[PDB]
Amino acid sequence: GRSIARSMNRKFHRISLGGVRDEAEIRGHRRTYIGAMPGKLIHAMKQVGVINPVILLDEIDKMSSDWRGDPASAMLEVLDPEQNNTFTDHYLDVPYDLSKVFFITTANTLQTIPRPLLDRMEVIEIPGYTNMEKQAIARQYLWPK
Amino acid sequence: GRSIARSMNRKFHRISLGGVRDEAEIRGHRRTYIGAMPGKLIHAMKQVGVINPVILLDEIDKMSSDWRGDPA
Amino acid sequence: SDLEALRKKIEEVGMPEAVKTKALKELDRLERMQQGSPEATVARTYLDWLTEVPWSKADPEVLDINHTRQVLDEDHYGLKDVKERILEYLAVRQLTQGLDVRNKAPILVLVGPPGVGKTSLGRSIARSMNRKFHRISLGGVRDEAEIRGHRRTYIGAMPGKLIHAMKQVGVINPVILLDEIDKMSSDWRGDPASAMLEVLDPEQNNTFTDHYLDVPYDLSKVFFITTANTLQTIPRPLLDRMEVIEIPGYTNMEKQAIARQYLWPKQVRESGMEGRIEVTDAAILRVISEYTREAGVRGLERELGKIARKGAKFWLEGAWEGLRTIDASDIPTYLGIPRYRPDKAETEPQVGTAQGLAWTPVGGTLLTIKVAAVPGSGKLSLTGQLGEVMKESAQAALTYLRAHTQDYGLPEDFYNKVDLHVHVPDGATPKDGPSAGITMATAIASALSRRPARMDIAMTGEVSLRGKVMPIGGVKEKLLAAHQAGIHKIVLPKDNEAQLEELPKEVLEGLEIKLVEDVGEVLEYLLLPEP
Amino acid sequence: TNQRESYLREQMKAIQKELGGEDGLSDLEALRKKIEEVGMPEAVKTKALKELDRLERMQQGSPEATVARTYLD
Amino acid sequence: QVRESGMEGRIEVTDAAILRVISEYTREAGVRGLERELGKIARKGAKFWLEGAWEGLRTIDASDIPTYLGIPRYRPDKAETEPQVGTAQGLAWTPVGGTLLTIEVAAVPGSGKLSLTGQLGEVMKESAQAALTYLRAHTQDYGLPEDFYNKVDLHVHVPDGATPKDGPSAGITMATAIASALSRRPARMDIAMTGEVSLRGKVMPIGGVKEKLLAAHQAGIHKIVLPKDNEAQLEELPKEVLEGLEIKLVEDVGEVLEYLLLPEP
Amino acid sequence: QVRESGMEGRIEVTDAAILRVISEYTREAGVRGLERELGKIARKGAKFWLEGAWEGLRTIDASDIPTYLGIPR
Repeated sequence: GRSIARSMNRKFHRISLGGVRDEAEIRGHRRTYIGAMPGKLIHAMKQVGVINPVILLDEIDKMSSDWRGDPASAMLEVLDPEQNNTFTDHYLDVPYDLSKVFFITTANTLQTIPRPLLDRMEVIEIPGYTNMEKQAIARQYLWPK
Repeated sequence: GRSIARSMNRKFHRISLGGVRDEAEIRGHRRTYIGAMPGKLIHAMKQVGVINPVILLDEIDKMSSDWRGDPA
Repeated sequence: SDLEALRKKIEEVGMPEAVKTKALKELDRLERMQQGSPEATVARTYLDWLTEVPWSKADPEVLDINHTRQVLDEDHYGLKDVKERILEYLAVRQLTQGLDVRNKAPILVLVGPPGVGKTSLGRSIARSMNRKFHRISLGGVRDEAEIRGHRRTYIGAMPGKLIHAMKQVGVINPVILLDEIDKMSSDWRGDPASAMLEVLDPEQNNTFTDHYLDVPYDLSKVFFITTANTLQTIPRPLLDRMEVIEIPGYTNMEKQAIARQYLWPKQVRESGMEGRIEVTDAAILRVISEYTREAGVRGLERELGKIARKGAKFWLEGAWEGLRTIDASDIPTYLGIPRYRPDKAETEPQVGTAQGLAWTPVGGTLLTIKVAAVPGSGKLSLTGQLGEVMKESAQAALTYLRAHTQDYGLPEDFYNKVDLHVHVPDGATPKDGPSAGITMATAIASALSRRPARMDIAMTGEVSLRGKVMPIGGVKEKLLAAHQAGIHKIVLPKDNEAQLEELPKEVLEGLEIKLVEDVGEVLEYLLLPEP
Repeated sequence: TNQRESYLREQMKAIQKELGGEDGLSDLEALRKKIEEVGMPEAVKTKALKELDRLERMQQGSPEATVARTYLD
Repeated sequence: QVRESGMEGRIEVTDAAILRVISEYTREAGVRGLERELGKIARKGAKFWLEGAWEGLRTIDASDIPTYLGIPRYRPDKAETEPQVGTAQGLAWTPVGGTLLTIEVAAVPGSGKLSLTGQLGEVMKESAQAALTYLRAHTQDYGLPEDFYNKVDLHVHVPDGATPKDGPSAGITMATAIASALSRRPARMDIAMTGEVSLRGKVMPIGGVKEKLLAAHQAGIHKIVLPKDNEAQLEELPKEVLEGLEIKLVEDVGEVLEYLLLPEP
Repeated sequence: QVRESGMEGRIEVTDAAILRVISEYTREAGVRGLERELGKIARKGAKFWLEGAWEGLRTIDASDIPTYLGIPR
């Protein structure tokens, strides 16, 4: 994904999803106290200056929702960037121009990824390296690091 | 109310005040500026020439306080 | 120049006594040694504003219903309810308690969208009572500075579209095309909505208190026609003294026939070639069914207007052909990809589609609700800026399918295990509860069956908890939406099958309509297999 | 330019000292005649005189003078 | 409207035509929407005369008004409703007045749990639960299995707000829709429902009883279940209203629950 | 009540009448619903005396409670 990011010249960013339990976690919460904040994916536009970065999703295998419903409809909205243009939210209430963002994902366990999010991806299975590969790349980069 | 006006030989200038957010809308304003405007009721009472017309007031059940100063 | 002409166009140019008084007070305010005060300069402007205001130039009016009928018969193809309202607007104008047009009964406000040519109707009313017609625009306007004018104690007072309106027309009783009245807010210096009240009411239009016009104007015999765009955004002082004039929509064949007849001459007059442009009926339907869907035909005016502009562009380079055969070749050349994919590709047989008839404030529409009834923990997951009416529809249809489950081999319990990921692409629908609860019911029944959808059908109707499809209002716009989609099968409730007899049959010719009243009647109608 | 613009503008405010202020005070005279035909409480007459001290502004036709003319309406 | 609208003596309406207009065009408690209806009547008739004075007084009845207005957009005389195999006639009061808030109740199987849909107070749902508790004492005699609070879930939809009155005017309206939904049996026609259940299961006096009798006869509903303490308050009411209103004088919820449940077979 | 309602030497009201009014019409422990009941009774009797000064004292007791008033709540 880092090689992809540089290719499309988009600000690469790191965002994980493990531990989201609530829909209003992905959304914002209501304007009930001083210094209240918008939703998570509108906040994904705060670390970036443009509406097309490369933000790399992580860890949908750790998703479950103890709330009623899933946020996996909001990550299904993430699975179609124009459904992000009608993003339900609370503090900001903004149908955004989230369409331009490049999307790229991670989850280290494909089976415990939920059935809402078990379609329209290709299995990029990336394990480790050998003894000799790690031995080579240590003196190639890591001991030079 | 017009029948009451016709009965007591009164006038009948009704006036609505619905949906009003200000006390400054039912009440008047301060003459120290412009954008200053009376109540609807004050303008209504401007019309008549007697101090006993039937003055009709309209649906205070459907009022609300929204701006600083309760309209009621 | 103007100092001598404006001196003598006060008292021989006929002008009402409410306006002759201010014309004489600016005859006395000006002509003072070429007065150079800023109020005298804006009064030099204002006296020009107040002399070519058209008065003592009425053109002959008719107070019979019979001549009222046939001139609007010449104006339009058909006024199924508007003819009623103009015919009483003139037949009772001679019969009410005042006998003249002094604002007792409401004016002919053309409430609704701007979706028809508001120019040509005003042209034919200027043809009707022999009057003159003028176009204005209160767009961009939310202040007394640009309704009426600025204060008369300095320089900089430009009037608003009212005195521009009744400057650039030439009769006492004009057709003033008041455009974009709906965008109105009271922003500064009190309420400029009360300024259009002063346009509107009987009392303050002859006592027309204006910032630019100190002495009151008379809008006395001034006919008022008004074209706003939205109905919810109009002020209450504008909502004073309103009578409703409706706005209809049209089918594919109706937009085709009117694009041939009633709208093509306006655009080829704007380009300037009457009859040189040929757009065949195949090309007309090619433009219409691939570019326009909604009700308004001023929206349809632009699609032929760009065609007329490109025809003028090809004509200025040289008129090598008197007629140009616009075949199927050159139409994808213009505008590249057309705005709509041709039909039955949104009506592909899909598990997750919702091929039905939803409702938008612009008009009846078709919208595909993305249903993903995945097997999860039965959790109801909804996204899309969804309102509470979406849940009120969704759990109603869900509980109907709770009450109607085992007919199609569905398992004994689903709401505890099937995670509903239903996504309305839009926010919410103002149609009562559901928009078309049977559209999403067919989508969810396709999702639960895992089976693809059907052909040529878009359904409409809301859902009851008792399994009924209650009769819905505004079925005309849904039928127009399906006809505009090329879809010729539309189910309706039984009192909406009585609304079939309510609705005019010129719309209803191109479609076929089935008899349903319960929600399970329509679920068979959007599935490629019967299970 | 502000001197001569103000000089022509004080020719206007001199007419408003002479003719326009008399017309504003004639509006106030008509409504004060309506005061003596219906009959104010004399504190309300005093307040009409008080915002007639806010009025009777011969120096300029102020928006405060307009809103106090609305007040005396 | 004869005087004002230029239709001075040129139109005969029957009151049959006017009640057709009321019953099928605007069911308002007041008559301002019906004054709009009557002005529309005066206008729609008023376009006919100057076309040629074929009549100096045009007789207009239910025969020629569908040329002029149309069909029943609303069911005239709302005594007859939908066959209430799972519902009941709404009978509710609003700021605009008489409303037939016909309660949607889905008595689907499940755990016996509640699920509310609409602007629904939880006190209204506890009134529904008190009615359930009444039917928890009333299972087999009402043709129901003894087990439903463990096995037959609740899904319920009161039109918009449960009751603009704070407190259930429509408590027995909800309850009769619930009972019909449980029984899958027709709640009988003309019988509209106002009142609510006690925890001993009583239709106690309601307050604003006059307004729901207005809500009855504005619909043309002529059958009413009502508390006997409101029978004490019924004689207070001016009987020009109470003409055309057969009223059942209950105190118990079982009295209406043996009344509209007659087609159990 | 009968002084401040202007109802002077015109009605008799027994304590049995007041007993039935309070016991059947308003169960406010303080004197705030009672004044409403009592002004309402004097209101009825004031209207009745307006169409005539017949009796030296209008008879109101516990028996004729639903005559001068609506339903006992």
